[PDB]
Formats: sequence, structure tokens, C-alpha cells
Amino acid sequence: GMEINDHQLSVAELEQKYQTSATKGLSASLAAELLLRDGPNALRPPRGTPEYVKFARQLAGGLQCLMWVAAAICLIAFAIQASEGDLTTDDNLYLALALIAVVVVTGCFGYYQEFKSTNIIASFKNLVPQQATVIRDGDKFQINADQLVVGDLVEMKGGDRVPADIRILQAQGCKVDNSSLTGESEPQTRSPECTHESPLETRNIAFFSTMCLEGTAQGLVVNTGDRTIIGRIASLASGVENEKTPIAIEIEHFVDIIAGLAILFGATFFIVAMCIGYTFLRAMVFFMAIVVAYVPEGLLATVTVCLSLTAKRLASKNCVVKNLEAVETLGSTSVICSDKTGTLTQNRMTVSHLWFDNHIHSADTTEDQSGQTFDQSSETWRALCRVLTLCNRAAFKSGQDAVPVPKRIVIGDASETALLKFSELTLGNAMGYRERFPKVCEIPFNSTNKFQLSIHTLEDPRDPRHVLVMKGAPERVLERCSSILIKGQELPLDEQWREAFQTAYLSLGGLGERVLGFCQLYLSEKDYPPGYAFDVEAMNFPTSGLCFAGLVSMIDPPRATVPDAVLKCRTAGIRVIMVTGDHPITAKAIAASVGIISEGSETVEDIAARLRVPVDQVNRKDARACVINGMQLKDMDPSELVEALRTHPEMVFARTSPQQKLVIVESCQRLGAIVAVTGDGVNDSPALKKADIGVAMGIAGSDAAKNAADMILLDDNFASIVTGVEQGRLIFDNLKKSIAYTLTKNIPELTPWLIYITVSVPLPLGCITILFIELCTDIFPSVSLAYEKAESDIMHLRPRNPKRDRLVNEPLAAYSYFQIGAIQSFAGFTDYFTAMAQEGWFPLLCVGLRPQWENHHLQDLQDSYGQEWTFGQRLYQQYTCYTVFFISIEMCQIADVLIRKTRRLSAFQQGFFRNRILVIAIVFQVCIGCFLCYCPGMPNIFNFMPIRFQWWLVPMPFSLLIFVYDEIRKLGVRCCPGSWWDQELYY
Amino acid sequence: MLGRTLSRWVWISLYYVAFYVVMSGIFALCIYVLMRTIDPYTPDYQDQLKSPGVTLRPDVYGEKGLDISYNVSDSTTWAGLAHTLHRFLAGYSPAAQEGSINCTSEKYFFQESFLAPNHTKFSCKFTADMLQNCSGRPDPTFGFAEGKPCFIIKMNRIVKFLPGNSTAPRVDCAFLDQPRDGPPLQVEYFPANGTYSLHYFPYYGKKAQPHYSNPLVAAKLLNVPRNRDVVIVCKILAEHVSFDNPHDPYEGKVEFKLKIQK
Ligand SMILES: CCCCCCCC/C=C\CCCCCCCC(=O)OC[C@H](COP(=O)(O)OCC[N+](C)(C)C)OC(=O)CCCCCCC/C=C/CCCCCCCC
Ligand SMILES: CCCCCCCC/C=C\CCCCCCCC(=O)OC[C@H](COP(=O)(O)OCC[N+](C)(C)C)OC(=O)CCCCCCC/C=C\CCCCCCCC
Ligand SMILES: CCCCCCCCCCCCOCCOCCOCCOCCOCCOCCOCCOCCO
Ligand SMILES: CC(C)CCC[C@@H](C)[C@H]1CC[C@H]2[C@@H]3CC=C4C[C@@H](O)CC[C@]4(C)[C@H]3CC[C@]12C
Ligand SMILES: *[C@@H]1O[C@H](CO)[C@@H](O)[C@H](O)[C@H]1NC(C)=O
Ligand SMILES: *[C@@H]1O[C@H](CO)[C@@H](O)[C@H](O)[C@H]1NC(C)=O
Ligand SMILES: *[C@@H]1O[C@H](CO)[C@@H](O)[C@H](O)[C@H]1NC(C)=O
Ligand SMILES: *[C@@H]1O[C@H](CO)[C@@H](O)[C@H](O)[C@H]1NC(C)=O
Ligand SMILES: *[C@@H]1O[C@H](CO)[C@@H](O)[C@H](O)[C@H]1NC(C)=O
Ligand SMILES: [Mg+2]
Ligand SMILES: [Rb+]
Ligand SMILES: [Rb+]
Ligand SMILES: [Rb+]
Ligand SMILES: [Rb+]
Ligand SMILES: [Rb+]
Ligand SMILES: [Rb+]
Repeated sequence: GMEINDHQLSVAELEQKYQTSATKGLSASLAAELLLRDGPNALRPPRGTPEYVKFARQLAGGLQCLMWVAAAICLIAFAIQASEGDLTTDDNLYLALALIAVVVVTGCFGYYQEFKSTNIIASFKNLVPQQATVIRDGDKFQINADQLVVGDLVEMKGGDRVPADIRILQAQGCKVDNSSLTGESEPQTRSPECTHESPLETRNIAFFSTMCLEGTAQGLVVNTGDRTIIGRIASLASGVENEKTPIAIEIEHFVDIIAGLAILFGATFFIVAMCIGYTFLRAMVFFMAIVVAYVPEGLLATVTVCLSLTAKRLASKNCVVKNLEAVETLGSTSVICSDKTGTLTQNRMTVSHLWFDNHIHSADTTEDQSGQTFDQSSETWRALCRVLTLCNRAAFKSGQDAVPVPKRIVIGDASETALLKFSELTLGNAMGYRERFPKVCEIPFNSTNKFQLSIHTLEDPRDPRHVLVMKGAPERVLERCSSILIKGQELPLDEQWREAFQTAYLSLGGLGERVLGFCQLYLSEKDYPPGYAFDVEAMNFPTSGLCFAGLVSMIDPPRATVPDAVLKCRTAGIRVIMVTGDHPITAKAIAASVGIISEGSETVEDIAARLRVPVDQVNRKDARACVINGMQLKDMDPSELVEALRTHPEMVFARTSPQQKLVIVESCQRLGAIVAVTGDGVNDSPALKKADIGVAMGIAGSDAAKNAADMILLDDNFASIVTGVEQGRLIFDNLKKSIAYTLTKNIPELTPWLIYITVSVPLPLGCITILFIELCTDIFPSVSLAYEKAESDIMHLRPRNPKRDRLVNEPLAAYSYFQIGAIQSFAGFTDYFTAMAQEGWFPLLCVGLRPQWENHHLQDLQDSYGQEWTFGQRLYQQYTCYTVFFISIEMCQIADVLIRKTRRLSAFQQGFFRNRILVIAIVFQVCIGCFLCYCPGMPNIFNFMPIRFQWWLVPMPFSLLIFVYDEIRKLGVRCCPGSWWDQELYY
Repeated sequence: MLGRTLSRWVWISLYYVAFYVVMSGIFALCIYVLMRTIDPYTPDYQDQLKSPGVTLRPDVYGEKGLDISYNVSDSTTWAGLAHTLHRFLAGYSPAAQEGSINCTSEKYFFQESFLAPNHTKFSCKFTADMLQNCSGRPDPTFGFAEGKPCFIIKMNRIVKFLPGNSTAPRVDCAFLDQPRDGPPLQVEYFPANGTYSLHYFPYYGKKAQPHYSNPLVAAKLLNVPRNRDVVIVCKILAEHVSFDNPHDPYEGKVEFKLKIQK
């Protein structure tokens, strides 16, 4: 049903199947019935869920939901305490509001990660014609294309796009552009003749988006709407399931860890609180406070800030991301599936090789001409160059003198454009030179003569001869020659020269290149006077016994920076696969040229030819390289595709369909690969969507390709992929640094509540000041770890195992929580007891002191000296407690950020001051702390107190202890890599 | 195996127990040195006691402050007020006051040696006698029965705080909004002028003066109208007492609602 088989049906069979007439069309009535049966001939737009539902689910998620529940508990508390007329507990309203702001701001961060929010079927329906000409009841007229139905009889002419998928009945000189299917814009002939098994390859099927470049044809509408081949390409592009990026996986993972541990601590201490005498409402408030303390309210925000600071860096290299997650993925990539035409190559036919003087020469095919040229001293060469210059009909359009020769626009077919650019580049000015030798006679290329010819006055004032120049298919050019230019002389063409020619010609064929022969003849004045009347239809000139000059061959060459980029990715442990719709021989030649196939790699057919032994008997694992075509691939089983991918590290998939590209990508994925896809064409969009990351070419890319992509290369510099690999590996290694620093301080946020509950000391740390730490004083330091340089030689490392190397694993967690976080909590408590005692409250009096502390009916409570304190006085002293715990945590966070600068190296080698953003971050942290402490008013707005310098210093021994402890740990892992000390205390 | 091998679990566990004992010990030693730095007689800092709080007896709280309401006819409505007054005064008996001495200096009682028993400084007696009409005798209803009740105004003690020696610090009670209906609140204070004798100062702390008792002053409210809600403010007048704090209504003054139902 989906599959077109109508290319294999007689006209009788098609007329019966569709109920139509191959000359007069469908009846109007039956066309209307069919239109009501199948709907418009149009692509159905699959709309993604509304713009607000995106934001709604950005407001859920584990941390988000814990914050929700916490704000709900604050609102219930604020309601209950306002209902009994208690005005002091407005903190719960301020707290629920802050939490709600954090939820909403976090969800904004998660929503504005996706910049574009565009649809792909918009760009697909821009490839669709609006009108068609149809024959119904023998009346030919023009309708809207969406009114066409399966069975209609339709006319196409050169210039217009094909209105549906069509089985062709009549055609005159008709040629189409099938780049939306193959990525190749080479014109294809359409006839009514069935020339292939595949409807994708036969000449008598034409497709819906495609342009008819020339000629005229008539045919039966065989598929419409999403059933057309462009409709199915668009279905695959649009309808691929929302799969999460590697870093979303990592983020969701640590969110699950943290939400679980939060629910654990809240629930167990709520149980404990009720066991220990508190009332339900009070234990519920403890659960809210423990969730606020333990959860990192600022974390998701810091992560998307780090992702942004990497997106900025990439963007400065003309590498534009469409969503912050795509900033990581290339760093975790293990297989790259790459389009060839216009992705690895320039999509521009270029002169590549030359046969003359019995040797094959190589031309410089780079777009900058940054490469290796060939030898131009020969006089055979001067003659061949004269021939290929004078026998061209193309021309540069005017005023391009500033444009580089490869970019310049030429009026001519592909080959003549290539020859013209090669002329302009090799000798001075192709058109000026050309005008110096005036054409007196010419026949353009026919399918009858099978060559192109022109006869020319010479430039020399003295020389009165006429030079004839001719080009065409090599064997055809040869069978009209009798001599050949070899090393400054003209030899008769004996059998050995014909053999050498044929060998060279088939060699250049084997490199996937198109070959042209070029010949000459000088016509004397004694037979052709200076004004001889050269008339084409008379053929008064010879056209035989010509002098052969050389072969010139051409290919779509690699973009200059592509081959080194590919070896670089391979050095980073990334596999590179070619996935092209082009023909296999060209595919393999470009694969070899660009480094996808290494010097010395052999396919199974390669080995078979080397040993003159059948393919049957070649041992499959002896072949490092492999070239599978789309037909072969259609024939394989999934297991067979897997065994191929496992058996041959250097893999080329040629002549593949859009769906087949997606199938290769997903086969890699199912084997555990994180896959990137680099392309430029409509035929790449399905593989682009399905890839863990899709990179489109910015200049050469078609709109479907760019829309489906997650990254765009604005200057088409494939080397940018290598930049991306490095930044992704960097941002991952630095995010784990950033995150470890942010989680650490959650434990000394938590423990003061756990002690306050179970020990009933006056409350050491309030929820407002926790938020101030989480959302303000520690944020810039954690972000500054983004700018940390690489510790090791990251671009000679293998891609990370996605299943074993995670952003946050239990070593990082347990170290950050239950070692360093614990040291910080001990600091906080040491400072708390110091400030209490120095203000009159000995440690043992604090145990159980909480109820009298928090009693508004108790204005003369006695302290360890007997001094009498009001509730107000005690409350300010509580705020002093908050502040001294806050400063202990800040001071410890200075050491924290310093030791998170390096997971392996010592800070004595890299130094403390190399990262200057981090130093600015520390200074900003301390400044905003001083502001909070010593700006007047702060005691009655945010509960911060001008603490004494002693309590700034009290926690500093603990901070230094953190530095030293981590410094020694990392020494240990360096000196003892096999050790227990490595295997357990590395993170 | 359960996450790890059992041997690896034991080794990790002992490392964390070691880590935590070492850290707990470092902490304990911090607290120990802290308590050797701390002097047992004078606190290191008095950052939150720049001005003394003031409290009242009998302290009955409505919501958002002291609220006191009783009926002159039903003696059961003031029974508890007189009872907590009696029970507060229990520690100001001449027996309870045996640990203190008779001061007459009418001047700051500065002592820098410990001449009192068990290495102590002397502290001045304050006996309920000194409250006269508001002492529980001869009127054991503390003025409530007659609708002219006694409220006892105590000042929070602070180590080495001196209130000012040009005179004694006094109490002054008055109305918050002096009612256009009526005259100013008329008070008789015991002792006379509602003063705290200077020799009750400075306080040297619970270890130096274990038998210290805060001097009191009873305000006998004579003017209060019946069946009307009034608000009474009592401030301490001294050179070094402030009562302007908006975040502490009990700093240097005490306010309370009063209603004497008839
Ligand atoms: C995961 C497992 C975690 C395990 C956590 C364990 C935490 C426990 C660690 C230590 C326990 C307390 C150590 C106290 C050592 C006392 C040393 C000492 O001899 O000092 C004397 C004081 C008594 O004063 P004095 O009568 O002599 O004063 C008179 C003043 N003069 C001397 C001038 C006359 O002894 C005293 O205070 C006795 C009362 C001590 C105060 C109890 C305070 C309770 C607070 C606990 C919070 C701990 C948080 C830990 C955070 C862990 C993070 C994971
Ligand atoms: C299923 C999950 C695990 C659950 C663990 C439960 C652990 C054991 C729980 C309880 C056992 C102890 C029970 C004590 C006897 C009942 C106490 C009681 O009836 O109440 C009395 C007071 C609280 O009332 P009040 O006298 O102040 O009120 C008076 C009102 N007024 C102020 C006006 C006078 O009790 C006090 O304050 C003094 C008592 C202090 C005892 C602290 C014990 C520490 C408790 C738990 C820590 C264990 C955590 C384990 C974490 C494992 C996680 C994996
Ligand atoms: C590996 C390294 C690990 C080690 C970590 C080292 C971290 C170093 C960070 C640098 C810290 C800088 O510290 C600056 C601290 O400034 C404290 C200022 O102290 C002033 C003390 O004042 C006492 C407060 O008195 C309160 C009463 O004020 C009355 C007078 O007010 C006048 C106006 O002042 C306003 C409040 O002071
Ligand atoms: C110090 C005393 C009171 C607490 C002793 C409780 C024990 C059972 C606790 C305290 C610290 C805990 C460990 C903290 C760190 C880690 C490493 C992590 O990758 C797995 C969990 C694990 C291994 C925890 C297991 C349980 C643990 C060992
Ligand atoms: C300490 O002195 C007090 C005086 O306040 C006395 O009552 C007590 O008996 C003495 N205690 C001892 C142990 O001598
Ligand atoms: C206090 O007692 C004396 C003696 O009874 C009396 O004269 C005086 O009026 C009393 N004061 C008040 C306010 O009743
Ligand atoms: C008040 O105290 C001061 C202390 O500064 C003292 O010198 C002075 O003599 C005292 N004056 C009176 C009148 O008590
Ligand atoms: C305080 O008492 C004295 C007598 O010692 C008297 O002169 C003065 O007027 C009294 N002040 C007030 C306000 O009653
Ligand atoms: C005071 O008590 C009497 C007698 O019990 C009662 O009649 C009167 O209403 C009470 N006062 C008020 C204000 O209710
Ligand atoms: Mg392409
Ligand atoms: Rb937190
Ligand atoms: Rb062209
Ligand atoms: Rb000429
Ligand atoms: Rb393209
Ligand atoms: Rb994708
Ligand atoms: Rb995908």
C-alpha cells in the first residue's frame, strides 16, 4: 500500500487499478468521490502540544514538587497561624512566596532552554507546489495541487514542481531534481520505461516535492498527501519520539537521587518528631524545613547558567545551538553518522585529476586552494589547457571579481562550470584568453554527435591557421583520434597508447570520478585559408584523425577542513560512519580521501581482488572497511546489520534512503552508542531528528535539515564538530565540579535542623538565610567552575561510558555530603556555641532550652550567668546564631570551590589563581556577605547580624582542614591508582 | 553482594567511623577550649543586653501582650491574680532573703573581693515588707478587692549594668492614650517614688551573688475606671535605660491591658 509498485504495471493494469483513462483522465465525479475518500493531497501537520503545556510540565519534576509541597505547608501554616490571630508568623507567607518564585523561575529556566520552538512540516510544505495541470473528462485545466487524487492524469513541464507522486506515461526530454530523496541534485531522466525494481530508482516515477528541471511529461497520480515519499520523509522527521538528551538523562538522574534522599530525611524525622513529643502540625513544619534545607533550591539554575556560558563560547566559533542540552551531547558522542554530499563535500563538481604525458596528475580541489597542485611546465599541458579552455561554453556572470573562483556563479551545466572554474584558477582569465582566440565555428554537445566541437582563429598575428578543439566521452573522443601528445612530441596512436589510455580512463572511473577526453587538430592555410567558410551542416571540416591531448576527471571534493576534523574525531575515540544517498564508488573514494577509510584498509571485495580469489572465500574479519548499498541494506536482517557494524570499524553506507539513514542511526543507538548526525539535506532530516544530536550545515543546509537539527554550523566549517567534542567533554567535567560544590553545603544546611529537632537547642539556621546561601552567595562561585580548564588531555580520551560514568555518582555524593559537608557542619556548630557562650549561653544550657527560648510569655529568661533576657533580645541572639552559621558555611565554601577546581591534580601545580572568574566569584561572595551582615537595617529585613571578627575566624581552621584533606586525598589517588584509596575516595 | 563485597562494606564503614570519631573529637576539644576561654563571673559580650527588659506580676497574657481582666464582685475572678502575686513574693520573705544582707548605702554596692560565704559577693536584701500596702499585708488581696490593684514591676538584671547614679531609677506608670473622658492615671508607688535603691547594682551574676534578688516596685493604680478597657504603660526612668525600641515592647517599659469589671 505504502510501497509504489505502479512502475511495474501496464497501462491496462493502471487504468483498471485506478479506474481512470491514461489519455482523458478521471471523471470529475469520481475525482470528487476520491477527494472525499482520501482528503486533500496535502501533508498533515502534526502539531506539538500547546506552548503553555510546555511550561506547565516545566513546573513539575522532583525538586519542583518538593518545593511545591513545602510552599503548601508554609501556606497551611500561615493560614492556621493567621486564623488564631498570631502576627509573628508571616515568615511562612514570605517563605511560600519565595519557594513559589523559585519553582516558577526554575521552570522558566527549563522552558527557555529551547530557543526556537519551530515546526518542521512548515518547511516541508514550502517544498510543495500550489498548482497543477490535470486532465479530467478530456478537459485539461489547472487546479490546486491539494485537489489531486490518486488516479488523476497530470501534466508536468520544466520549471514547475511535481504535484504528487506520479507514474509516468508520456515524456519528452524530461529531467527532475531528486535531492530531497538522495541529497544529490544531479538531474535524472524521466521516461515511461520501467528501469529498476525500486520505485526510488526507476525512470517512470516522479515525486511530489521535486522539481522538473526540463522537458515535459504526463502521468498517473499514484500517491498523494502523507503517502507520498516526501510525506513519509516528513512523517519520519516529525513523528520521532521525544527521547531525552544524554545530559537530560544525567540531570533527571541526580534529581531522582536528591528527591529520594529529601523524602527520606523529611519522613524519618517527622516520624522521630512525633515519637519525641511534638504535635502533628509541628512535625509537618519540620518536614517542610528539612526539605527546604536539604534540597538545593539553586541547583538547576546554576546548571543552565553553565550550559549557557558554553553555548556562548560555541556561538563565538559560528556554532549555534538550538537548545542548551545540545551544548553537551557531542562530548558524549561515540558514533558520528555523516552525510557526504555538501556535508563532508562541497556539493560542487571540481576538476580532480588529469591524464597526460602518460601520467595521472592530481589537481588541488580545496575551496581555498590551500592544498597540493600539479605540474604545469609541460607543453602537452599547455595544449590540453588550451583545449579545455576554448571548448567551453559557460561563462561567469558579470561583476563577481571580488568573489572567490569556487563561489562564483556560472551559466552552464555542472561539468562546464567546473572546467571554467579550473581554467580561471590555473591560467589567468578564462573568458579573456577565450576571447583572444575567436570562435569561427561551433557545434554544442549533442546526443547525436556525442561530442562538442569548435574551430578557432589563433591569436598570433603571424600564424594563419585554425585550431579545432573537441571534448567528450573518452572512448568516443579516442575513436576519432590518430595521434597523441606525449612529452613534447606527437606520436601515432599505436596499440600500446590505446591500452595506456584505457587503463588510465578506467582508473579514474574507479575513483568515483566522471572523465572527459580532450582532443585537438591544427588546420593549415593550404587547405583552409584565413577566411574559410566553416559551415556546420556541410561538415567541410574533418572531425577525425584528431590529436588526443588528455583526460580530465571531476568529483564532488571534500571541504578543506573536513579530513583533519575526521581524523581528530577518530583520535577522540569516536567512530565515524558515512551515510550517503550517492553512488557507492564515489562514496568509497570520498570515504578514503576524508579518512573514514584508512590507508591500507580493505573491503571484502578489495581483498578478493588482491588475491584473485572469489568473494565467497574472503574471511570477513580480515576486511577493516566495508561498503553496503541501500539494496543490500534493504535485504539484511537487523542481526546482520549489527554483525557488519561490529565486524568492520570503517563503514560506508551508500545509496541509502532517508528511512535507511534513520535505521542506521538507531541501530548504533540500540548497541549503546550516543549518536550524532551531520547533514545538510531534506533526505537527512529523519536521521537528524533521531540522532542524540543533529548538526546541520548553516550555508549549504536546506530548511528541513536545519529545523530538524539541534546545532547549526553557521560557516559550514566541519572542524567545528571537533570544537564541540571538546566543549562537551569540558562542560561535563566542570558541571560535576559545579554540582559537587553546590550539594556540599546542603548538609550544614540540614544538620542544624536535625539537632534543633532532636536536641531542642535554639534554632541555629533559619530558612530565609538558607535560601540566601542557595540563591545568592554561593551561585557565582559555582558558576565560575564552568571556566575550569581541562585537567588531562581530554581530546585523546575515549568517549565516556554512558552507563558507568555519570554526572553525580555515589562517590561524588557521599564525599560531598558525609565528609566535607560534615566538616562544614562541625564548623557551623563550633561557631554557634562560641557565639552563644560569649553572649552568655553555655552549651549545656542550650540543650533543651528551645521552649523557653521561643516563649513570648517569657521576657526574663535567665542565661548561664543569671542575666535576664526578653523574647526580643533572645530573638536577635538567634539571628546572630543564623549569621554565625552562615559565615561558617561561606568560609567553608571558599575552600570548597578551591578544592573542586581539580578532581585529580593538586592545586599546587595548576595554582589557585589561573581561573580568574573564580577569584572574582570568591571576592563577590565575600562582599555580598559583608553587605548582608553590616548594612544597617539587615537585622529586621533578612535577619543578619553584624557579627564580630572572631566568629569570622572561628570556622577558618575547618576550611583550611577541608583544603588539606582534599589535597591529601588527591595526592593519594595520584600516587596509588590501583589502591583502595583510589577505588573508594576518588570522585 | 549487597552493593559492595562484605569486606569492602566493613572497610568503608570503619573509615567513616574513624572519620566521625576524629571530627567529633576535634569538635569536643573546640568546646573544651571554648569553656576554658570563658570566665564564670562576667559574660564576654553583652550585645543584646544594651538596655534591660521590664516584666510585671501578675503576668497574664491575652494574645499579643499582657491582658488582665477581673470582676470586683466575683472574688474568684481575681483569686488567681492575688495567688500568683503571693507566690511570686514567697521568695522575698525574710526567711528566703537570709542569704542577703541589709544594705543602707543608697549607693552602688561595688565589691571586688569575695567576703561572703563560700567565695561569694554580698547581695542586698529585698523583703516583701518594703512593698508596704502592696506586700500582701494588711491587705492580702493586693489592692484587687477594692478595685485599686497592685502590679509589681521588675527590671531584668544584667551583669555590671549601671542604670545611672544621679538618683535612683524610678518607675512611672500612666495611660497609653490618656482618655479625653478622664484625668491622668493616679498611682502610689512602693517604695516611695517607685525607686530601685542604687545598692542593688551592679549585679555580679548568679555565681557571684547566688542569693541575689531583684529589687521590686509596686504600682498601686487608684484612678482606673470600671467596665472600661484601658492600656497602662510603665516605664523605667534612668540615665542608662531606654524604652524607645519598636522591636522590643519589653525594653525599658512594660505595657498591659486592664479591665476591672464591676
Ligand atoms: C553522623 C554522626 C554524627 C555524630 C555527631 C556527634 C556530635 C557530638 C560531638 C561531641 C559531643 C559534645 C562534646 C562536648 C565536649 C565537652 C568538653 C568540655 O569539657 O567542656 C565543658 C562543658 C561543660 O561546661 P562547664 O560546666 O565546664 O562550664 C563552666 C565554665 N567554666 C569551665 C569556665 C567554669 O561540657 C559540656 O558543655 C557538656 C555538654 C556538651 C554540649 C552538647 C552540645 C550538643 C550539640 C551537638 C551538635 C553537634 C553537631 C555535629 C554535626 C555533625 C555533622 C554530620
Ligand atoms: C522509623 C524511623 C526511625 C524512627 C526513630 C525513633 C527513635 C526513637 C524515638 C523515640 C525514643 C525516645 C522517647 C522518649 C520518651 C518519650 C518522650 C516524650 O514523651 O516527650 C517529652 C519530651 C518532649 O516533650 P516536652 O517534655 O518537651 O514538652 C513539655 C511541654 N512543656 C515544655 C510545656 C513542659 O521529650 C524530650 O524533649 C526529651 C527526649 C529527648 C530524646 C531524643 C532522642 C533522639 C530521637 C531520635 C533520633 C534518632 C534518629 C534516627 C535516624 C535514622 C534515619 C535512617
Ligand atoms: C585554602 C584556604 C581556606 C581558608 C579560607 C580563608 C578565607 C579568607 C576570606 C577573607 C575574609 C575577610 O574577612 C572580613 C571580615 O570582616 C569582619 C569585620 O569585623 C568587624 C568587627 O566588628 C564587630 C561588630 O561590632 C558590633 C557593634 O558595632 C558597633 C559599632 O558600629 C560602627 C559601624 O559598624 C557597623 C558594624 O560593625
Ligand atoms: C558515624 C556513625 C554514628 C554513623 C555510622 C552509620 C553508617 C552505617 C553510615 C554512616 C556513613 C554511611 C556511608 C556514607 C557514604 C557511603 C558511600 C556511598 O557510595 C554509599 C553509601 C555509603 C557507604 C554510606 C553507608 C552507610 C554509612 C557507612
Ligand atoms: C556554701 O555556702 C552557702 C552559703 O550561701 C552555704 O549555705 C552552704 O552550706 C555552703 N556549702 C558548702 C558545701 O560548704
Ligand atoms: C496604705 O496604708 C495606710 C495605712 O492603712 C493608709 O493610710 C493608706 O491610705 C494606704 N494607701 C492606699 C493607697 O490605700
Ligand atoms: C556618680 O558616679 C560617678 C562615676 O562616674 C562618681 O564619680 C560620682 O561621684 C557619683 N556621683 C553621685 C552624685 O553619686
Ligand atoms: C517623691 O517623693 C519625694 C519625697 O521623698 C517628694 O518630694 C516628691 O514630690 C515625690 N515625687 C512624686 C512624683 O510624687
Ligand atoms: C460581676 O459579678 C456579678 C455577680 O456574680 C455579676 O452580676 C456581674 O455581671 C459581674 N460583672 C460583669 C461585668 O459581668
Ligand atoms: Mg547532502
Ligand atoms: Rb538548601
Ligand atoms: Rb552553473
Ligand atoms: Rb590569426
Ligand atoms: Rb542542501
Ligand atoms: Rb535530535
Ligand atoms: Rb533523538
